[PDB]
Order: sequence, then C-alpha cells, then structure tokens
Amino acid sequence: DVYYRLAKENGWRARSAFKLLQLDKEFQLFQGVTRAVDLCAAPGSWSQVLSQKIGGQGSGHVVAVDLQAMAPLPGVVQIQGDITQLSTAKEIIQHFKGCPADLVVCDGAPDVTGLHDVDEYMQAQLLLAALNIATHVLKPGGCFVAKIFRGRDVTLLYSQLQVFFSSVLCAKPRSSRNSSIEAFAVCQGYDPPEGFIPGPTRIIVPFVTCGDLSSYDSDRSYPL
Amino acid sequence: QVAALTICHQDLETLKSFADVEGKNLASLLLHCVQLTDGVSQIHYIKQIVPLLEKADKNGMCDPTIQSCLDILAGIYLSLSLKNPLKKVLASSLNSLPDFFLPEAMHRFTSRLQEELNTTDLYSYRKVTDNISSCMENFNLGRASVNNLLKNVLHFLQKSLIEILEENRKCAGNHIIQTQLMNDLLVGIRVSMMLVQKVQDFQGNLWKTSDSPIWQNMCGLLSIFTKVLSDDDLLQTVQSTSGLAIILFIKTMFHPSEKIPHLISSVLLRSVDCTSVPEWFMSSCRSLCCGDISQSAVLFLCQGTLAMLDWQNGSMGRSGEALLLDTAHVLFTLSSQIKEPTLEMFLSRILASWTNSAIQVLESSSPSLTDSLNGNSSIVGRLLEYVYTHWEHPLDALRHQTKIMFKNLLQMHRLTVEGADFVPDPFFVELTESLLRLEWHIKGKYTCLGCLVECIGVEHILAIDKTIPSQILEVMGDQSLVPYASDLLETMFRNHKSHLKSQTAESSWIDQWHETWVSPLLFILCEGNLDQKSYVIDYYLPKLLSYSPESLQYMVKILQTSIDAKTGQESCNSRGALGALMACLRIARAHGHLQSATDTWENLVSDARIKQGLIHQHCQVRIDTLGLLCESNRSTEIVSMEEMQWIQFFITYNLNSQSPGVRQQICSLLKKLFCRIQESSQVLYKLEQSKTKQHPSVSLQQYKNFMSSICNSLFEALFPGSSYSTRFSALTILGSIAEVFHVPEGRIYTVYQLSHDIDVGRFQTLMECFTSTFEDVKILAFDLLMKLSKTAVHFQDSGKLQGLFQAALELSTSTKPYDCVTASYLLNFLIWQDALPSSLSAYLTQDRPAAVVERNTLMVIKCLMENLEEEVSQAENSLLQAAAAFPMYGRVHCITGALQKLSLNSLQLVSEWRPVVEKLLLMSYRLSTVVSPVIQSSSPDVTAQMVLVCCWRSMKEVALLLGMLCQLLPGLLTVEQVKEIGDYFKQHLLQSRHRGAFELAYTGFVKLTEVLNRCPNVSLQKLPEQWLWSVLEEIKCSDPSSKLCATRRSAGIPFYIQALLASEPKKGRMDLLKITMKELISLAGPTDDIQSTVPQVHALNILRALFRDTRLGENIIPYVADGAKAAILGFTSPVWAVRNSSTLLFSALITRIFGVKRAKDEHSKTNRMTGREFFSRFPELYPFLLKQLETVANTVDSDHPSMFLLLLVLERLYASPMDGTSSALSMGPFVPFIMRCGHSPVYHSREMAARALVPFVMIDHIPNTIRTLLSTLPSCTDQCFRQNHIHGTLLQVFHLLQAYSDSKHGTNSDFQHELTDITVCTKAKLWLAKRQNPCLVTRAVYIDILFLLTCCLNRSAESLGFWEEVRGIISGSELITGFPWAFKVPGLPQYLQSLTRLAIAAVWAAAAKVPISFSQLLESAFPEVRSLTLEALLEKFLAAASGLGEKGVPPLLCNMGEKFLLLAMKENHPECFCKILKILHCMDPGEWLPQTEHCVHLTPKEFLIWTMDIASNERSEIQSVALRLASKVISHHMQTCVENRELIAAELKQWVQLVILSCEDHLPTESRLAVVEVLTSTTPLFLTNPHPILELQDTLALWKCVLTLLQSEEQAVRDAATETVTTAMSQENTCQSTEFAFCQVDASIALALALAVLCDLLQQWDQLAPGLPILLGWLLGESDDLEVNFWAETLIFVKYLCKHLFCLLSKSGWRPPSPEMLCHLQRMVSEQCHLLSQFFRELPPAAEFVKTVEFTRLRIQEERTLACLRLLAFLEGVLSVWDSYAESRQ
Ligand SMILES: Nc1ncnc2c1ncn2[C@@H]1O[C@H](CSCC[C@H](N)C(=O)O)[C@@H](O)[C@H]1O
Ligand SMILES: [Mg+2]
Ligand SMILES: [Zn+2]
Repeated sequence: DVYYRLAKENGWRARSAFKLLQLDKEFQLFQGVTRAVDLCAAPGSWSQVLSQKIGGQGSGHVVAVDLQAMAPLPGVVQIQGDITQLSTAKEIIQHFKGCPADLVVCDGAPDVTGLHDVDEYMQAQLLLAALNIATHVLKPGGCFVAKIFRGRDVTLLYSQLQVFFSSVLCAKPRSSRNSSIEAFAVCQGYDPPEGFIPGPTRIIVPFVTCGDLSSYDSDRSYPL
Repeated sequence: QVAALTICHQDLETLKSFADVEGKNLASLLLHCVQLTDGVSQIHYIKQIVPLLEKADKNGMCDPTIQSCLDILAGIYLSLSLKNPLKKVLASSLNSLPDFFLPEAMHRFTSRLQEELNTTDLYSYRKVTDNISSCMENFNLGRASVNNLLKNVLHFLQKSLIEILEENRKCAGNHIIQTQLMNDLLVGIRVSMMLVQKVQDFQGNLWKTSDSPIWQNMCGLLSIFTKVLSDDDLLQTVQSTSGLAIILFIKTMFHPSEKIPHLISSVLLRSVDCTSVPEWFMSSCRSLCCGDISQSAVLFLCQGTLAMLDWQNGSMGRSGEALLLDTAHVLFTLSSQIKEPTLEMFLSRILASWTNSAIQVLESSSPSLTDSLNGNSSIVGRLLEYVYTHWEHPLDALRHQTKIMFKNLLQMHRLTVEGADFVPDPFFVELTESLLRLEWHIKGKYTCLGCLVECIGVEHILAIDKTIPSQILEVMGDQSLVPYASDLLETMFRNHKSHLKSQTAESSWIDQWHETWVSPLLFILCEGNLDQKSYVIDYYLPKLLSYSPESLQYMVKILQTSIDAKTGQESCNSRGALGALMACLRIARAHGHLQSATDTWENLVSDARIKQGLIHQHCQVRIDTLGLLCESNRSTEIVSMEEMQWIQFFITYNLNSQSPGVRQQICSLLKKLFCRIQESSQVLYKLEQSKTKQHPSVSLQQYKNFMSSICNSLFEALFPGSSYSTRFSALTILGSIAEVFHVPEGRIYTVYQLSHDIDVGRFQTLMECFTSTFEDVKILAFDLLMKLSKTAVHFQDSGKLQGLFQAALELSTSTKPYDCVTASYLLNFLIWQDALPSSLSAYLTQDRPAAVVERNTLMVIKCLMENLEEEVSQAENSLLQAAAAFPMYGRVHCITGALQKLSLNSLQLVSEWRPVVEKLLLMSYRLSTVVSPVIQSSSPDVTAQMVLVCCWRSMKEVALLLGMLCQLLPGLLTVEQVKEIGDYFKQHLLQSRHRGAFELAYTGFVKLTEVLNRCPNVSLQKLPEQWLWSVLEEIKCSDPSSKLCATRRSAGIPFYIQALLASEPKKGRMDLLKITMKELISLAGPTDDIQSTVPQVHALNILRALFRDTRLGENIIPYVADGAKAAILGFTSPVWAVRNSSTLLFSALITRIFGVKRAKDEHSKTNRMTGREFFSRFPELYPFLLKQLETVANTVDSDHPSMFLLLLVLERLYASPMDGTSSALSMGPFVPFIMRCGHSPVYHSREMAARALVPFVMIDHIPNTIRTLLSTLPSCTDQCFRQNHIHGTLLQVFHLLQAYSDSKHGTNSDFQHELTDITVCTKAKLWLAKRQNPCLVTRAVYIDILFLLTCCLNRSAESLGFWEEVRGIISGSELITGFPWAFKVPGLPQYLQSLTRLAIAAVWAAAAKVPISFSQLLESAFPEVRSLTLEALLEKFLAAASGLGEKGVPPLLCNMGEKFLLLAMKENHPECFCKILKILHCMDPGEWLPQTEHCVHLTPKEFLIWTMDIASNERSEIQSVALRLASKVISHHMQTCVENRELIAAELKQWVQLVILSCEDHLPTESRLAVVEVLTSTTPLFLTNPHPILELQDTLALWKCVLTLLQSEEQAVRDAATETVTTAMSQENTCQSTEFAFCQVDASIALALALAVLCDLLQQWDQLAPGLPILLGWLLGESDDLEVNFWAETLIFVKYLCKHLFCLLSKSGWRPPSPEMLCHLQRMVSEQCHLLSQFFRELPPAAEFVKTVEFTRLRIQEERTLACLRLLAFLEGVLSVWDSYAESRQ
C-alpha cells in the first residue's frame, strides 16, 4: 500500500490517521466539534488528527484513553486504562460535567486472530463499552465513529446502533486494507431514548447489552 | 574424488624381501601400485594382478612371494573403508583368482580376518563390523572365511554390542557421542541379521545342541536383542531392528518348526505359558514371557512377525493363518492406544505390511480364511475405517501408507471372490457409489477413485455418471487440487483407451475417446478462466499429449479452423483458439512429438500468428509462444534466423512483466534458448573443421550477431528511471548469459563472450545498479559483476576507485535508513576484487585468493570499527547529534555484511581475528547500552522520530551482528563470551516491555541457539535446557510487579521459549517440548489461589505461540486436546485476562486442528472434518465437550458463558457421507443440547446454535426436524410467550430450511410432498408474522422463512392458499399502513428489509400469472425499502437490456422512463440515487429523453448539463455513473441528427474537461474504468473520426488521457485501455496504421501502437502543423520543466513518441512552413539545456551513489531534452545549443 509510507513521511504517528481524514471529506465529522473523546488510541494518530483539526482553534479539548502509554501532545489529555473497567469509565466521564463532547471516536480492536467469529465477539464487547461511554458523555445529535469488523453477520450490530442514533452508516476508507474486513460505523445524530438515563429503556437497554428480547415476553395471550 | 591407497610400513620390507629390480613377480607390481597417488592406474594394475598369478600354474605349490603378495592384498583390503571404490575394485579383482591358488589364500585371509576379530578398541568396532559386512556381498574370498569363523564372529558381535550399550549408558549427556553409538548398534544388528540369513551353515539342525559354541553365542545375541528391544532411551530404529532380529532368531533357533507360528502368536497376545516354552527361550527371552512389555515392543514384534516369516506357499499352514488374524487383532488394539506421532507412522507401515502378507497368504489359502478376509469381513471393515480416518493425516508418510493399504484391500477382495461371473462386484459398486458422494475438495476421494478405476474399469464409473470428467476439470482451477485431479483423469483415460481397444477392434474407437477426453479439454483451453487455463496447461495437458501424441493432429485441426473463422468475422471460442494452439504446439515441440520440424512447422505457425502470440494480452499466451520458440526436445538443434528475429521482437516489449511468476518463466525460457545456442555452436564448429544447410560459418556469424544485439537490447533496458521488473529481467538474463557462455573456458572454441561486449560505460551502469532501492537488483548486479572476467581495475583508474571507497564510507554514516545497504554492497564489491586503496594497508601489521579477500575484509572492518568507536563515544556524550549526524547502525550493518561473505569456519589469521572480535563485542554492548533506555522509555532541528529510528535500527543491527558472530563455533569465541551473548539476549526479549526488542532479538537468539545445539562441547550444549528451566521457574512466581509486560501478546517470553525449543534436533528427540508442555498445561489449569492468575496468564500466552509455530508442527498434536480443555475452561474464569488469553489460544488451536483457510470467502466445507476423524485424533474431547455442552444447556433455562466457543468448535464437524459403519462415537447425543442452546438470552449464542445445528441433522431428516421444531412454537391463543425461545427456534428452522433447499433442488422429485408438509406447518403458525406479534425481530425471521419457502416453491413448479396468506401479510403491514409510534423499536430496519423482499416476490408472482406495486414501493419514506426495490428493478433491467440474452424487459416495466426521471430529481439518498442513475443508463435514451421536457422541465441539453454538474461535483461511484450517463446522452445526440454538432459545442468542451478530470487520482478505480469504457464506446466519434467534431486540442487531450491511462499502476485500467487501443486500431480508416488489427495486445506494445495510430491520423486529418507543437510539448513534459511506480517509465513513452515522430516526418517530409511557431519550443528547450548544465555542474563527485534521486531525475530530464533537440535539429535541416550542451556534459 501507500499510506504506510505516508504515515512516516508526514507528521502522523501511524497509518490509521489517514483513515480518519478520509472519513471527514465524506461525512463532514468536524463541522462544529469543539470537545471530542478518543478511545483506544495506540500511538495517538487519531488524537493528533483531532488536535490539529479542533485544537487548532485553541479552545478544543481532547481526551484520549488507551490500554497502553502514549507520547503526550499539546492540547490532549491522556489516560491509561481499560475502558471495559468501570473505574476508567468513571474517570473519563469525570472530564465532562456540564459541557458534553460533540464527537466520540473509537479505533479499538482485539488482537485480531484471523478467524472472524472470535473477532466479532471481542469487537462486540469493545463496542458495547465504547457505546456506554458515548451515551454517558456526548451531547444529543452528536457523532460517534467506531471501528467494526464486517463479517458474515452484521445486522445485529446495525440494529443495536440504530436505536441510539438518527443515522448509522458503514464506510471503508481508502487507507483501510482491502483484504482486511475492518470497517467504520459512523453514527450521526445522537438521539437517546426519552426515558433513558445513563418504559422505553426496559426494552432498549436489554437489547443493546445483548440481543435480549425478554421484554416482549408475556404470561397471557397478546392483545389484538 | 577417491582416497589414495595406503599400506603398513613394516610390510614394506616384507614386500621388499620378495621384490625384484627386473620386475617379473607380482611383488614389483605391488611396489609400483603402493607408491602412487592417483587411484586410477592402481585399478588397472589391479586388473593385471590376475594374469600374473595365472602365468604360474605349473609349480604345484604356492610361491612364497605370491603368498606374501596375497597377504598384503588382504591386509590392504581389510584396511579399506567402504567409502573407497578401490575396495570394491580389488574385491572384484580377487573374485577372479585362479583355482590353483584358492586354498592358501583361504587359509591366510582367514588368519588375517581372525586376528582382525581380536581387536578391543571400542571405537574400532565399526570398522570390523563393516569388514564383516563386506565379506558377505559377492566376495567369494571372505564368504568362506566367515563361514569358517562363525564362532569367532558371533562372539565379536556379542561383545561389541554389549560394550557399545555400556558406553552409551555411560556417555549420557552428550548426544553426538550417543548418536554415533546408536549407529554402531544399528550396524551391528543389521550385520547379525545378514549373517543368520546368508550363511550356508544355519540350515538343518546340526548345531542346536546346547554344547555348540554357535548355539551359545546365538542365545547370547538373542538375549541382547530382547534387552535392547525393551529399552526405551534408544533410537526407535534400533528397537524396530531389534524386533526384526528377535523374530528372525526365534524362527531360526526353534527346533519344532511347526510350533513357531503358535508360540509367536502367544507372545503377541501376552498369553504365553511360562511352563511350556523351552528353557533356552526363558533364559534369553524372559521379558517376552512373564509379561510387562511396552506397546512399542509389541508393535515392533508384530512388524518383525510380518517381515521375517514365510507367508507364500502356505508353509506355516493353518497356524500361519491364525497368526495372521491374531496379528491383525493386536494391531487394531494398538491403533486406539498409540498416540505418539512416530509410533503412528510405524503403525501405518506395519498395517500396510499386514495387507501385503494377507495378499501372499490369500493366494493359496484355505476356504475358511476366504470368509474372514473378504471385503465384507470385520477385519476389512476395520481397515477401511482406518483408511477413511487417516487419508488426510498431516504426515505425508501416513497418507502414502493409507493409499497402499486401500489398493491392497481391493486386491484382497478380488482374490477372495475369484469365483466371479460378471465383472462389477457388489462390494466394488457400493464402494464406488459411497465414494462418489464425497465433495470434490476431499483429496482422498481422488486416490481411492483411481484405485477403484483400475479395479473395475472406468466404463462403469462413466455409466454411473458420464459428466464426471467435466466435474473433475471444473476443480482444476484450484491449485493444490490440480495434481490429484490430473492423476485421476490420467488413470481414467488410460483405462478407457485400454477398454476401447478391447473386443471392438477397429480404428474408429479413437473418435469416441476423443469426444470423451479431448473435446472438454479444448473447451476449457479456449474458454475457461485464466487460472483454469494455466493449471490445465501446466499439469494436465502434457500428460494427455504424452500418452496419445496422435491426438495432437486432432486438436490442431480443430483449433486452426476456429482461428480462420475468426478472420471471417473480423466469439470467445474463436478468441482463445490462438492461445490453445500455442500451448499445444509448445508441448508437442518440447516432447519431440510429430511437431519437430525446423522452425516449428512449414505452415502451422506463420509470422503474423507468432507475432500476435508473442505480444498477446494474456500472460499465458506470451509464455507459451516464447516456449514454443525457445525450448526444443533436441538440445543441440540449430536456432534459425526466423527464431532470432522473433526473439528480438519479443525482448523489445516483454521486459516489464508484472507477475513475478510470469517474469521468472520468461527468464527461464530465455536461459534455455541460450543453452541451445551454446550447445549447437559446438556442433557447428565441429562441422566447420571437418574439411541444404548454409555453411555453418554463416550460422556462427549469425549467432554472434544475435547475441551481440540481445546484449545491446538488455543494456538499453537499463535507462534511468527504469522499472523494477525491467531491471530485474535485464540483470537476470545478463547473468544467465554470463553463466551459460562461461562453459568452454577449459575448451578451445566459444561462440560468444559477454566480457568482450562490456565497455567502460556498461560497467559504470552495472555498478550503478547498486543504488537501486530493491535488494534483489543489488544482488543480481553483484553476481553479474563477479561473473565477469578482467573487471576489477581494468575498467577503473585508481583515483575513481578511491572516490568509490570514499563514497561507501560516506553512505555508511548517512541518516537515510537504507543507504547502509548500498554502502555494504559497494564495500563487498571493492573487497572481493582487490580494489581497495593502498592506505588501508596501514591498519594491519604484516597466492591463496581466500587469503587476500580475508586481508581486505580485515582492513575494511578495522577502518569501520575505528569510525564506530569514535561515533559511539560521542553518542555516549550526547545522543541527539548522534541521531542527527552519525547514526551508528550503518557501520554495524557494513561490518556484518562484510563478515557474512566469509567462511567463518576457515579463517587463517586468528592472531588478527581474536582482538578484533573482542573489540567488536565490547562496542556492541556499549552501543546497546547507549540506545536501549530510549527504546523502552519515551523520548529523552532533530525530531524524536529520527532518534527512535536510530535507536531501534541500532538494536536490530547489534542483534544481527551478535547472531553472526555466534557462528564462529566457540577458537575465536570463548565460552564466557557465548554465555555473555546469551545473557544479553535474555536481558532483552524479557525486559523490553515494548514491541522493539521482541522480534528484534528473536532472530539473533535463534541463530545462537541452533549453533549451541550443534556445538560438540558438552558445557555449551547444556545451556538451552538450563535457560529453559530458569525461565520456567521464573514464570511460576511471576509477581506482577516484575518487568514483564502483558501487552503485545506477551513480554517476549513466547519468543524466548520458541527459540529455546528450536534448538531441539529436527524430529530427533524433542524432550524439552515434553517438559515445557507438561509445565505450561499444569500452570494453565484452574487455580484456587487468586494470586495464581499471572502464572495462568503467561502460560496461555506462551501456549498460543507454541501451537502455531511451524517447527513444533506435528510434535505438538498429543497436547492439542489438553490445550483445548485449558482454553475452554479458561473461557469461564471470572478474570478478564484469562478469558482473553483463552480466546487467542483457542483461535490458534482451531487453525492448527482444521488447517489454513482454502478460499477467501465461502468456506463451504473446506475447513471442516468429520466427527470420526476429529474424535479419533482427539478421543478425550468427546466426553469433555459433551459434558460441557450439557452444562451450559442446563444454565439456559435456570439462568459470560462458554457457549460460544463450544458451538464454534461444533459447527466445524459434519457427518461422514461414506460412513460405511454407523457413527461409532455417534454425534447424535449433541443434537438435543444444541437446540436448547438456542434459547440463550444472547443473540450471538442463538445465531451460533442455529448455525451449528445444521451439520448434525441428516438431509432426509430435515423435514421431520423442521415439523417438530415448528410444532413447539406457541399458537396465537397460547398463554406462554418467551421471545428468546421463539427467536432461537425460528433461527434454527430458518437455517435448516436453507440447508435443505441447497440440496434436493433438482436431484429429487419427492421433496415436493415434504415441502407441502413444511408449508402446511408454517401456515399453521403464520400469526407470528402479522401485527399481533409485538417484536419485529421475530416477525423478520418468520418472513424470511416465508420468503425462502416462496423461492423453493417457485422452482419446484395448496400453493394458492399460501400465496393468499402472503398477500394478507403484505396488505396489513406497515409497508402500507405506516408506523404509528415514533419510537426506535428494535429490529425495525431488518423487518422492513424482510417485508420488502417478500413484497417484491409477491409482485413478481402476481405478474407471472396485488398487495402492492413497484410504483408505490418506490414512494415509501424508508430509504431501505426504496433501495431494495431499486436493486430488484436494476437487476431486471441489466439482465434484459445490457446482457440481452435474447430477452426484453418484462411487460410490467415498459413505460417507467417518466417515473425514474422524476425520482432522479426527487431523490436525496445517495445509495438510491446511484441506482436510479444506473437504471436510467440501462434504458434506451431514445425513449426517455424526449419526455425530459415536460416530466422535469428540462430540455435534453440542460439535462446533460445537470448530469455533468453532478459528475463534476461528486467523488464516489456516483461520479462514474454520472459520467457514463452523460456520455450516453452525448452519443445519442451525435448519432441522431447532424444539426446537434453545432448546438452542443460548449457542452462537448465541458465533457472533454470532465473526462480529463475523471482520469486523475483521488478518485476510485471505478472512475478510470468508466473513462476507459466511455472512450472505447465512442472511438469512431471522438478519437478516430475522419472529420473531427471537436477541436484539435480536445482530440489530443482525449488521446493524452488514453495514453496516460495505458500507463496506469493498476492492472484492470491497463487492460481496459488496451481494449480501447484495439478498438482504435480496428477502425476502417486505421486498419493500415499497424499490423495488429482486431488483435488484443499487452499494454507495453499498446503504447507504441496507439502512438502509431495517432501519428497516422494526424497526417490523415492534414492538421500536422498545429499538431507538432502539442506533441513536442508532450515530449518536454511540461509538468516539472526544471511511493514508487512499478510499471510506468517516462523514457519509454519518450522513446516511442520520438521514434514515431521521426518516422512520420521522414515518410512525410512535412517541412514546417513558419519557423516562428517552433521558435517558442527552441527557446524553452535551450533554457532547459542551460539549466541542466548548471545543475550537473554543481553536483558532488560520484553523485551516482551519493545523490541518487537528484541524479536520476536530472538524467531523465536530460534524456527528454536531448530527444526534443534531436527532433528540432532534424526539422531545421538550433544545433548550437546541442553542441554547447554536449561539450558541457561530455
Ligand atoms: N479494552 C481496551 N481498553 C482500551 N484500549 C484498548 C482495549 N482493547 C484494545 N485497545 C486498544 O486498541 C488499539 C488497537 S489499534 C489502535 C490504533 C490507534 N487508534 C491509531 O490511531 O493508530 C490499541 O491501542 C489497544 O491498546
Ligand atoms: Mg522497535
Ligand atoms: Zn512366569
């Protein structure tokens, strides 16, 4: 490919940066974003893109979190920890009392093994954690970008994501390897349920945590 | 090479006392022989020895001189090793001694052998045993001697074996000594068996008395054999040979011979009565009696039983037959217990041997044995079970043995049913039918079918199904199935030919044969896909042509016709005919078949056809034509002039091939051609000196000219900026020339010498090939330069070589990361040709060219080391400038590269090499200490990135240097130094904490570890095991505070363990592995201690690596099951880390068990194995899995479960179709639990359970299973509804129905009744699809079931009731009503898609004979409903309009133009807008364009403007679709009326600008594909129009687009552009520009052909005057005027354009009228020449190496400007600028 070179040639810590930029020019992610959250940034390339495209104004605030350590950037605050753990979730949400983030990105992935079912399982777990963080932070009508692994069965993930967002789109930028099954779910228009706090919730939350339909079940014949 | 004969010193006087100066006696001949060195004339004198003895047959008493002569001969013979052919020479010579001299030679050679037998040195035993071995084979001198010394030789063998065993048990610890001792044991045992088998003394009893010394020695030998068999620390070869020997001795030594089969039987059954065996047997074979022998012992004993007993002729009788059956029983018992891999291989061999013995017995057996050995017996059933279980074993030997067993089973059955009436036996027919049920990816199917074909004949298999040959050919596009398919097909047609030449005896049979085997082959060759063509040509076609060469005449006549009919049409079958003909002709010529005819035929090939093939678009056709020209059967056949011209034509264009395989094939064929030239030139020279043909001197001159011109072409191909493939090909072919014509240098005549054609400049270019960015090119250039003669300083003066050395020194310290590679190659070149400066002699203190290269290496290494020491000190001072100015890794890389070329084992200046190695190690450690803290931690006009590059590159270089130095065989390397190196590798690779120094240190450590294994010093070869133990006990008490990191899949510990385990000898002993796996499996097991998590984590991290390493491979199988258990049991652990590690390990285990994926997507059944194979290989998983499954099932109802992994395993097991016996482990019990797992509250688990249930249900049982599954669903009036349960049941029935439909589709006719029952059952519970069901997911799945049922019913023709129910479902749906509540209810989009699919199906059903209409589906507010409807409409339109297929649009879609026209303006969803535009493009513009005026209020012109606006703004697939639509509209406007050409002018200009825009990057590949397709469709209008509509600038812009896409980096665009060029050359007014009209050509020649056509048109339009300035602007390359490309060279375009411009101007004499127009070109060209001279002036010396990129771009610009000057000067005859630039440059 060519973007592995361009990552080293330019001031990008990894090739993955070019995946974010190519998702702007096709979805206009950085319309009016002022504060954004970056999940699972290994070297910080996505954090770098966000800082250069939002923090260039000066007031842009960016929070990056990963399982590993990162080289610090001007205008980005780094957190090391497992976003699956509740403590990391709490300290992340600690940064967003009052003003909520306009954009939440998640680039995480497990150690991709090659057979795709286990990758979907692990990615589903990571996406559930990321979605929890999002719903707990970003402002309604906001944006949530998340890496997914498009395998044979992707309807469930789309169904779950559609509940929380007005628009859900699946995109594969030019920088993504054509042999790889990775893709990106871009979620436009955060539209949380009316009775949802971080009626409708009793049906949605069980279905989003897992494909749990044990809310339409009944002990008497259904009304007509 | 031979070994010089030697003699005993004290024998000299003994042979001198009988020698004579005259030399009459044999003694003088011995003197002459011994005092020699050549082992050739000695052999001659050895022959003449016999006549000397023969000439004295009168004395009557042996002469004492002859006595001493023969004694010395015997002594020499006994002192000769078996590796010396002279030993066999004098053996053969003394075999022919005269009969008079035999007794004295007997006695005296006996004495010599006897005194030889009394040796007592332990390590001299092997020589004595070898001597005894030699005295047995065809050597009558020694046979009588050993026959006279049985007692002594037996005593020697016994004592030697005992002593070797003692020494081996005493030398424990050193494995080289142990290996030698085992080999000595093995030769001793084999010699003993030889003696017992091959001595005419053991016959009769004659020695069985207890007092005989022979008997006692034999008993002692038997005891030793038993003791060594029962032993287990020896090589398995020794034990197996011991078992053979035991059986042989028992057979020999047992007096009541008829009781031998019974006794042995008992020994095998462990049921021998200690009170009935003879006393000697109990004394010697106590282990065999009284029980307690290993399983290996019984295995090897039954092996020996089969091998060493007489099974033929029925000597052993009924007891022999009983022994055969008992051995079979014992072998089958052992099969289930043996689990060691090597023991499994041994068991396979023994089972095959059992089948052989059964064959031999069965040829004269009793009728009772016939019943027990026929094909329906239990024994043969078990054997077939073994074969079916084992044909796909990973070990190759296993599979080969299974093939042998299967063939022998069939032979056994044939022998048992010899009383046969009609040929097809029921057993064979049943076996064939069962085999034909397997899929075509099962590799054992092919071999088993081949054996069956040879058993029953292929006519019956063809009668069963006569499409089998086609079915086999269809899989031939998949490599790794090609060999099996080819072999099966070859067996099939050989048998068929033998069958047709049977009773029907005429000549017409061949016709039938042809139509069975050749016609499908021709169809594949002409019309198959590319991979299928290549594989059929490479593997299958040669077999068919070789078997029946007379079929070639048949094929050619068929193909030639199809060629000629092509010229009639000016079809695919007529298009692929040329390639097939070339393939057939190449195969025929290379095999010498009837086509061997002096320029390949008189008329099969013409000049036009060969030129078309050589340049064809398909790589295969080019390769086959080149092979037809290049390779011939006769290796010295003359190369004709025609072939030379064709080869030059080929070389001109085929040097830039992109496929590495294609390029390699081209280079190999050219090398074959050069070999033919070399070998026939010798024949020509011989005829010339021997004072129709053409006077061979003429042919020699032609050869010289041809080779010189080929070299000219190859060296032209090395222009600046040339591609990687062209440099690769040029250097490869040049090296091949240098190698091939370097043969006759010991000879007298050579037709060509590459060295003569090497100028100074060609040498400069070859050295400059060292600057290429690809290492392959560097290597090829280096090899070629080394192959040349008189090159070192002949081509170079001292000053310029000193400049080269300075350049290499400067490149070794540059910040660019890859300059050090160039510096290393330059330095190696200077070293290996003694071209170093003289000052470098000042570094060392003082022909064998090895010595001088070693001295040069030493000097350069010392210089590099001095520089490195200084730089490392300054880096210690401050690392910033070290990373900025002098990174230290370049010198380390150069040092390692210099050392790599030496033979480190054979140095000669150790006094000089010791201190240098010490200093080297010290500096390595210093540098590593300097740069490592930066690499574990973060950063400490110099960016941090380049600091990190310096640091990790230094790490890598130091690791590689240490790995190199480890190969000095520690001497120059002391043991302390090796220990320190190992400690260095351990400190890294376990404390790195970062990705760096994990894979960095691994390679060096692997090198060191392999060396440590091979080392003979004992203190060193114990290091790996000690290190392994140290790290294991480090792992147990991990203490998470340690430096070890969990991320990056582990703290490099897997790499450490892998490297240590790599030391183990390949397949040798593998004892470290057993310890490591025991400890790791124990650690990974469940732990009560909470703190014990970390030892459990690392284990699963290590185990994962161990289960994917290729070296451990088949040695790791006996642990898979255990590891599997761990992973599964680790999936339920509360801790997250344990579960994640379990997941990764389980992935590795799945890959190890089921294999690598065979195809990209489908994975139909390519990675599944039957239950029988899986549970035979891992029998301890059947209970476990079953138990575990039950557990999670019981958790579902009573509520991170491990259901996922269990189901994922279970989905990859299916039932064997050819299950001759019922499933022994009976996967059936799994079904009830799998179903219950479908009630999980987790969506993924329900889906996985549905998927996994499919393999566990028989196809004929799917209807009943579906009915009983549906019956569990709640009726509408029920009171208990659980949504998860309903969803799981629905998923199960959906997947079951889908599996059912994909079979029994056209195969059966009875499934109509079952489908009726299924649809009745579904109709019984349709209520779940209507609106009473509150959740949409369940509705969606039920509607999917209904839709699948509709698809089944449509192709299978009650149905009326089903259809009206479906209509009722659709009518009441929200698709019509709409969704009332505005809440995002789960499953809504999936529900809408299911409804839309069902609704569209209903609409099609109604039309073909209505709840909703296409019109009102397209108006729905939901974008996905519209998208699905548009997709259905689009596929209909495409299938009806574009891919006509003699079809039209269905009557329901006739007048939709207005609707889509309105939708296009209304739509806002891009994904639907693209489909709308595609549909519009699919319809005829003449039917919807007139309606544009009122439908959307747009005239056609402004509609066109609208489409172009869209195409100009968007940047996705819609861009390409809009461009296609705009082009179609323009084409319509132009083709309707002649008045449009004036009212579309501005639109035409805008369209041209749009095409130019879409040709560029930052757009998808589809945009460029669309541009090419558009241009192809409108060539006769915008490209080759006799009267252009556009202006000249626009026409040339379109042509420039064509030419620039034809050099695209991506293959599809290039192929499409070549199709455009073919259309351009095939037009009516351009059929004469080239000679390749109506031919599809490769892109390389497509560029030249396109330029030719364009120039011809420019002349034809008579608009040359304003055309030339534009083309010259192209030549100058207005882009620059001051990521690498793998295909496009600028100078290729420049060269072709310039050449065609010259040809045009010469044939035209155009002579520009007005100089002022070209004055601007002269101005700009002179300015460029001035700037280029200025730039070349200010460029440092040796800039070819120091400034490669700038130098290369300057050279390309210079070539452009020189071409333009050449053209301008030709036109003006300003050459003053030409002369000034030539003087400035040259
Ligand atoms: N459970 C988890 N919590 C936090 N980060 C995780 C995680 N699982 C995986 N990751 C992170 O997922 C990333 C995988 S690749 C990340 C690429 C990075 N975003 C870039 O810009 O290039 C790694 O950073 C890994 O640490
Ligand atoms: Mg590194
Ligand atoms: Zn006993």
